[PDB]
Amino acid sequence: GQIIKSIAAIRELHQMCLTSMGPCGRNKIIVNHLGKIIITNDAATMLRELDIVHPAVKVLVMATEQQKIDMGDGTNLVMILAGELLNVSEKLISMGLSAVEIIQGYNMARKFTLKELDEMVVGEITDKNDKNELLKMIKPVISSKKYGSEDILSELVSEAVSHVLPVAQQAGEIPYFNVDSIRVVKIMGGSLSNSTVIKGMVFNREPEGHVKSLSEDKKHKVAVFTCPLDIANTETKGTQIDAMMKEIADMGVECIVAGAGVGELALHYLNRYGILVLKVPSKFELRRLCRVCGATPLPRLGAPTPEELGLVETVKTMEIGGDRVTVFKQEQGEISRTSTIILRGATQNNLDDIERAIDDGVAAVKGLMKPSGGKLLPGAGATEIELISRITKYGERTPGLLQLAIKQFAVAFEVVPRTLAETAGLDVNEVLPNLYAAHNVTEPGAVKTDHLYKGVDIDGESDEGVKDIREENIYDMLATKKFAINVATEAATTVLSIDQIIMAKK
Amino acid sequence: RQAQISNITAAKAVADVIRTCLGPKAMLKMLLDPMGGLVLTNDGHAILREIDVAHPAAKSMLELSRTQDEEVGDGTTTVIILAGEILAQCAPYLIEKNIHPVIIIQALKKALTDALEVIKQVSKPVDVENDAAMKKLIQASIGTKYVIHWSEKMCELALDAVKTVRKDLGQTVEGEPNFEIDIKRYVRVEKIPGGDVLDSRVLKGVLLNKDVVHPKMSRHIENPRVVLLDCLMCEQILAVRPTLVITEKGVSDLAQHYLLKGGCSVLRRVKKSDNNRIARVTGATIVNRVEDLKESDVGTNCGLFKVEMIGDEYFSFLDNCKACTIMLRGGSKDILNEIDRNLQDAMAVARNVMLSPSLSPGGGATEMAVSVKLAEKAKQLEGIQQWPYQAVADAMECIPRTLIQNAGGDPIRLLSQLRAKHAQGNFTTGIDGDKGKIVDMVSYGIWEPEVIKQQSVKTAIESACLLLRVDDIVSGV
Amino acid sequence: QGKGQIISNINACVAVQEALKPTLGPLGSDILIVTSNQKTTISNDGATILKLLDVVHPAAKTLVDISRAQDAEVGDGTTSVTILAGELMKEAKPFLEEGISSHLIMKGYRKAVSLAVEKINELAVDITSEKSSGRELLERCARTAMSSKLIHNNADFFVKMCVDAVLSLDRNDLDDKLIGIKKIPGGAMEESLFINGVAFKKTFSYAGFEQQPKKFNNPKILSLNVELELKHVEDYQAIVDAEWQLIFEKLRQVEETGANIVLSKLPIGDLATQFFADRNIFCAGRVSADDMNRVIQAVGGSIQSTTSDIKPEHLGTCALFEEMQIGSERYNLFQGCPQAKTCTLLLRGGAEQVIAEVERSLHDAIMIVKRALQNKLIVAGGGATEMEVSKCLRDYSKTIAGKQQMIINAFAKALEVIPRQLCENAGFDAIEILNKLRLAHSKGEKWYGVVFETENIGDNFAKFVWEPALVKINALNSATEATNLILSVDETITNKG
Amino acid sequence: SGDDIRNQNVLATMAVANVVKSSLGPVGLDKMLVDDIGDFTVTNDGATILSLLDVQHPAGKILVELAQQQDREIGDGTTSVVIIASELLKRANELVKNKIHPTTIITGFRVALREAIRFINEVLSTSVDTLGKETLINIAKTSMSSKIIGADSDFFSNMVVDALLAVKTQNSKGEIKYPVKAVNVLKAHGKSATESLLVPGYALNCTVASQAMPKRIAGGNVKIACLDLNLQKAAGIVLERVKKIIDAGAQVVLTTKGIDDLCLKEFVEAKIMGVRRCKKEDLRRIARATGATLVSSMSNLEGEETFESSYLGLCDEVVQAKFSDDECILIKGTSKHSSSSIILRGANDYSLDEMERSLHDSLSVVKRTLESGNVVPGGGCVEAALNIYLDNFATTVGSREQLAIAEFAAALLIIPKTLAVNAAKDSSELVAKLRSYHAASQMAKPEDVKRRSYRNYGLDLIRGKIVDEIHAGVLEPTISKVKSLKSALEACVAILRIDTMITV
Repeated sequence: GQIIKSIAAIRELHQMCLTSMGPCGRNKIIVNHLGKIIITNDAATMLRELDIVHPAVKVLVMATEQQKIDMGDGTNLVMILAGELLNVSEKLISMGLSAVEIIQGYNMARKFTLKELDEMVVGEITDKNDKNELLKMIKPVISSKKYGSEDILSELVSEAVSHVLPVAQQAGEIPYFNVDSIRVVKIMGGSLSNSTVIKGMVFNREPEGHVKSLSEDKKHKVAVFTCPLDIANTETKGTQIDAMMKEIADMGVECIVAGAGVGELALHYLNRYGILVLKVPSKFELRRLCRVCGATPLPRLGAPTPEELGLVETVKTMEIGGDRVTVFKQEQGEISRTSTIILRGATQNNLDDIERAIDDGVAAVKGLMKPSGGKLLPGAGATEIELISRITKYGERTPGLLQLAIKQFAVAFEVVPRTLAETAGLDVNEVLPNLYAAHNVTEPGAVKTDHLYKGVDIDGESDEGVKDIREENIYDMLATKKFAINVATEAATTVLSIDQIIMAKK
Repeated sequence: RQAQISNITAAKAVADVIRTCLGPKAMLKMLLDPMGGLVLTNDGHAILREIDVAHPAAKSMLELSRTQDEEVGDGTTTVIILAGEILAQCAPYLIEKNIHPVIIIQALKKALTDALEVIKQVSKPVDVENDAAMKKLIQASIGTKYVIHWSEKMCELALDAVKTVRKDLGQTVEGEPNFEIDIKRYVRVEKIPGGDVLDSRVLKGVLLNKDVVHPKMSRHIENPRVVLLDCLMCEQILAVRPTLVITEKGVSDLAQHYLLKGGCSVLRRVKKSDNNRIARVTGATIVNRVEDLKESDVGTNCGLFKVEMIGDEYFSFLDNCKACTIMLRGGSKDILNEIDRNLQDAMAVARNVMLSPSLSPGGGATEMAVSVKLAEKAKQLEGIQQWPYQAVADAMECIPRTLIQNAGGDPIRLLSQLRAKHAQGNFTTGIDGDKGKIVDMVSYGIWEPEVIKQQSVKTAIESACLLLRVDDIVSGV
Repeated sequence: QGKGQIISNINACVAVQEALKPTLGPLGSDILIVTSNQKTTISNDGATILKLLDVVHPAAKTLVDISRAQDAEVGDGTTSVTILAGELMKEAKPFLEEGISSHLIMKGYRKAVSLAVEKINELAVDITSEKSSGRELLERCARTAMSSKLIHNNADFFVKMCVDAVLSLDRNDLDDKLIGIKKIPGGAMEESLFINGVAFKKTFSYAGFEQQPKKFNNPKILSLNVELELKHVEDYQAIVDAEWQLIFEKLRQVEETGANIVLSKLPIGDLATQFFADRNIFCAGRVSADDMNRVIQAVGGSIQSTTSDIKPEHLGTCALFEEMQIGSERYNLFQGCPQAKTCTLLLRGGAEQVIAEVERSLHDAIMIVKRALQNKLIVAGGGATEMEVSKCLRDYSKTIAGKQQMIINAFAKALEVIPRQLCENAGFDAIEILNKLRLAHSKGEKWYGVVFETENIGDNFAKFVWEPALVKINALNSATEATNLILSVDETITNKG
Repeated sequence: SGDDIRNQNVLATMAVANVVKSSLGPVGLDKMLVDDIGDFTVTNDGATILSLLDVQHPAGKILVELAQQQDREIGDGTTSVVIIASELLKRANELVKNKIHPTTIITGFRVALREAIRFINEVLSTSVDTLGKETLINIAKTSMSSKIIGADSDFFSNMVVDALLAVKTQNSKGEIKYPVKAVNVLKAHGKSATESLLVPGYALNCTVASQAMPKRIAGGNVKIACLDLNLQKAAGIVLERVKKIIDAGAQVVLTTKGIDDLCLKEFVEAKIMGVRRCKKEDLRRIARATGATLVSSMSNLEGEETFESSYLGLCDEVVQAKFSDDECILIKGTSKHSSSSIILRGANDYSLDEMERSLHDSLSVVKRTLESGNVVPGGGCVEAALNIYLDNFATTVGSREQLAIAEFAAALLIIPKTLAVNAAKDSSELVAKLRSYHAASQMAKPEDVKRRSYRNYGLDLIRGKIVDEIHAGVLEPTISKVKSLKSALEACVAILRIDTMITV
């Protein structure tokens, strides 16, 4: 049985993710073959580092790539749903239900699940781009990464997000928020309260010039050059240095950036006269300077055409955690298209891992864009437990052997409320049966009131049963759920269809 | 938990052996002895007889089959299959869900109570005082025996047997014993060599194969006075007004003529143990020597005395008006023994219906009906017991599954059709053996004594607790 | 895999604890570390010990990384991080085997560190002039740091230098680079020479004596890098003079600068002293850029590799520059430089390791005074603070019900590993001291702790054994995080090749 | 020798504990015992589990041998010895690695016993607080919840106790113990289960031989003559025996072998109460209740009669009261009888046979609980209250034994710990809460400052809570728990004294 051997393989990565997902989750130590210690809860980082052996794993891993590239969340939702969807299929296999009949069932359930998810909508983010509306989503996204640190990270992100979401109104066809709109840097030392946000670009390299600040005027004009700065060389061969700034400043420039090297006298004179000098090793970061300072790089040398100058409010050199950085930023004007997250933290693993979490929080806001992304679902398995009950109803409505598959299909959605419990340390022999009753009630009405809000208690508030998601404002993104169901349903269908693994001609 | 797992793996194997031993189309099992013997029997008792087991849990599966067979003459493989899957379906609940055995045991007890409710609901009443229907019932219920051509009397012989043994008491003072029957002891069947199966008859009393000493003798005395003696003496006998003289030892001509002169019959070779059986049905006093005969030698409670010869042996009828003796007739003692193999089996069939006047929907309709009724109860039951409660429902589907598998049909699709037939339709929908089709038990009767299903479930859950309650296997002498 | 991955991870961190456990205390033991350069270092400095452990187990790499952060963020307490962090994990062994989950354990450790930091805040006493004079604030503390040592008889010698060594710094700017130590072989302990500023041992590797007056009341220090020494048939000479004249004029370009002291990073020989003797310019090459940058921070000069581009802006002047025969060798000293915030001590003694014992005995005493000026809030030493947190967290476990009660109790038990190792490493009866200390603390005295003079417990405030509050706070917070990092690992995935 | 044999000793005794660990508790799990013959047996009986346990390691022969003495000497306490001792040894090895000399460990454990015996003796309770409050009703309910009458046990258990409350006897020189075979109870079909009646006195299993004879004679003070030899024709002589009943003055006559038609009518004319055919065992208890002495044959140097003032007993009042198909002879009181009676009503005798099953157990268990005078709050109260008190004892010595006082005290939590593990309930939650409920009982309660500061709260294994085991009714003998601890340290010391093993 190839399908039996495949089940054995997925049991390995199922064990990996089963204990991973959740704010109470457990970290994994990952040793890079190049000599790096990686400790994270991100299963995408895990699978990137995990060598793949059994070809059936290649299906599940590439599935998580579809989720992670196309959606900034859902990594464990794919691995967790997929793991159990194939685990419960072992019962269907052993009951004698053929592979094609199991496949037909999961596809029939794909339609049932998607239609119900549309009915599970509780609220909707009205796209006010307000810090309060952002926090409603940013908090639960930061959750599952660092439990209890949401206060520090929420104030960091929601304020940083307001830097890259400018004042926009009547805008549903104008896209905003590129993933590169928020940069995160690492400064060894300090703690969470030592982190901050800069409204613009921060160079991790120490100040290279001798000038600390520009003038006090608003919208200090700035130049970027592409050609190497030296004594004017003729258009051909040749087998003035400082005169560049005499040309640049004509329009109002206090800051001169050189995308290339610097000539003899200018290295002294550009800084001597109080002008900031910059050369950037990252050429995409030069494209960032086009977005932060608004600077249009001059393709020629020593000829700052007026159209090749930008307007940047303030550029200064700043001290972060004792290690010096150079800041090219905007200030209440020519609003910066990039904001920088200043992470001060002493442990290089927690420091880097905090960045890994904030990177995902940035990605979540990309999904908070206009593509039908405001829809909210009830979190803490209220979506999952309610889906269980509604799926079993479709079983009663469905004649044939498809009834057997639908029944085992609902069982699979218990892995998410189970994982929330096993990681949190509440007895799965008590929390799970209390979840069933909390969501399974006889409502005097067609609208379940306060019974779609029943949650899973991951807090230390000792209580028999579970809590209400509105207490902490725990909502899940509908688009994350809907896309995840599509990925996992098709991914499990793929594994369930593998009848033989044949080596190609070699 | 590892020790409890090993107990589970034991019963799964016991069941896999017995699994396909159920049905008129049952597959045969090959018993290989180390001496080279090979037996293809379909008797699940014989299968369990030779199965050499390792885990003592399997030894309790054997003791379970002994318990069922001793009480209810049927239920052998029904209990082994049912009990094993009851344990097996609980396996992921033990290992994966981390459910403590005490929780699982408590859940099975609640399922037992609820299951007995369903068994009552699906029952069909039958009137045990309708002897004509009891003949049609027992004759069909003993189906597939060697005496089909003689089933008329091979059935009626058992009906007239249980007719009298019925332990009849009913009142609110002591209670209703419900016609408790002991076929082993209370019934003393006297198999008569000679005759044919259909010539077999039923008597009332005790019948002895001890022959008569003189061919001319008082043949019938309606109110005799029986002298039970082992050993002047012939005259001493008559002092107490006797009519029948029974001697333990051999008897000479003098005892024939002297007692005949006074109108007394002579019977020889009757041991004091048969003289005690005479006392059970008449009441004569057992005496050794004739000089010790006293006035207590009486022949009370003697309805009929008969001396007829059958099978080269004269018989002494101790007839009187929880005991009976059947005058079974057979061309040989092996034919008489063949009667037992088929007749006493009918006695169990009648014992079951006399135990409770109720029938069970066969063809597996009982089990699939339980699997549906438990499902409706499960979703209405709160607590962790929602998980183990469903285990019994999945276990009750194995019995109808084996009826399909041994019928050669699709074991998956036919079960799902049965589920829908019991869900929206009647509880009487079962499995046909020959056609392999889903049929209603109204058309294809196969109505089974309910007490078989009641004791099968009771003993299955009982043994399931015995297998789950064991936490380790420890060596000790 | 599974819960047993934690068992293995704890066992690894225990191994680290067992190696580091003998190092706690000024009376403690040393570890002999053989590095891959065949550079053998025997040290009780946990910062050096942790640097050179070369731990490979993935879990121990985390533990060591946490402790190396203690050094950069605080600078002291790196040993207490490793001992405290390890015992908090060792005491978790019975909890894991009983089925207590990683969240249940970690949530409790976070509960305890919150309860503890607040009790540390209550224990904090603000010592500026509070019941202490300015001189004895530093003096009595440094005298305590040096008590009962090999330098005990010279305590007045070393404390007189030690207290004013830090006091001679900028009280607004404390930095270890401003107190340097030279390992000067030869001379007795009391022969150690304190330099008001910076001195170096003249690595000038050639002759040239009886020339170049070497002492200056107002020198002009110039720093070079390059070597200005030199090293038809008659025409063969021209190539030698061609180069000689070049560097000889460059030697004049030094004279054109006007330097009295010329420094070099490269060897300077007698051929270079040809001109410097003719113009009488002291020159010392092969000089560390640390002492040269201290010249930059002493007299305010600049280092120019070449001789031509040098202007007066490169020169600086000290109050006294003197080469001395003190130390059975010539040493050059700068004292009273206008910009100098630094001082150095030339340690003389019977041997390099005898100096090392004085060196690290002093290095600690330097840090004792360093943080006397840095930190305003102090906490009790001798483990009294660890007993203070022990009593308070024990009381919280009495008033808290639930799984937290047992977990908090383990936290309190582990707090006594600090006084325990302080007892064992000093040779005391650990059973007796732990019991007498616990009961006496429970009688209300918050200052009782380990007395090293006489095996006993007593008031570490009266003994002026003071530890910084932030040393205790940041270390305790760091240890809690370390236990959260190790106890939270469920699986190790290694990409091999 | 050394730490090697010490480590081997602990592993052996922990393996023994792995056998009895799961058996502790009324809801525990059983062990399967397998011999080489091929037989198997499954039991939770601790004595049987240990008796058939094959121990190869020599250390376990000491631990088992103690428990063998425990059962033969006391009759119970076989499970606690192994579990308590194995925890003491598990924690002792930690003291060994902590540089605690084995002698110091033993010395302190003995000091803890001297302190613990005093604590247990102070915190125990006597055979009191059982009347008018549900201490024996909940104890009886415990035995009766497993019976078919369980639903109605509130009504039946009231009679189990109320009857036993009146049968206090002196036994052997005033033991103050209840008779096991007593309270003659009648299984009857009369009415519904909850209407069963409690009788204020004893009912000899019989009625008045003839319905014509008077049924209540000498209401104030009555003499009873029990005869065996019949009054039947063998007739004026066996009738005259009634004239001897008259002259000898027996007011209630218990004639075992029957009464002639003339004797029955002579009793009527004599206004004497006649009785026929009584149960012999009840007549012997009548000989001890009223004193009526069964005369098997009339000799006494040619005496033939009830033997005036000799073989007659003494009773207060004898009544036959009709209770709707119950007409039997009632015995009020007397100098010493200690007897009673209960009427059972229900569906039928086959259903009242459950009362035979119920009272056989319930009367036996309730009597066993009142067999011991001093009783213990069960449910880890005696283990957990020691945990709290012994913690404070740590301040009395506070030298080297302080470490052993703690480990001894902490080992006493293995019992409330194991009780929870075997019960499926959360072991860490239940044990911690047990400690906190007993913790505060040592603070203000002994200062007589209490709003609700009262101990004797213990582990409820059924409802899953911690409840006042006095109002819940779980009690254990003080002779058992005190002997249990005394036994436990006997083996703990014995194993800790093994520092060398030589194999020859």
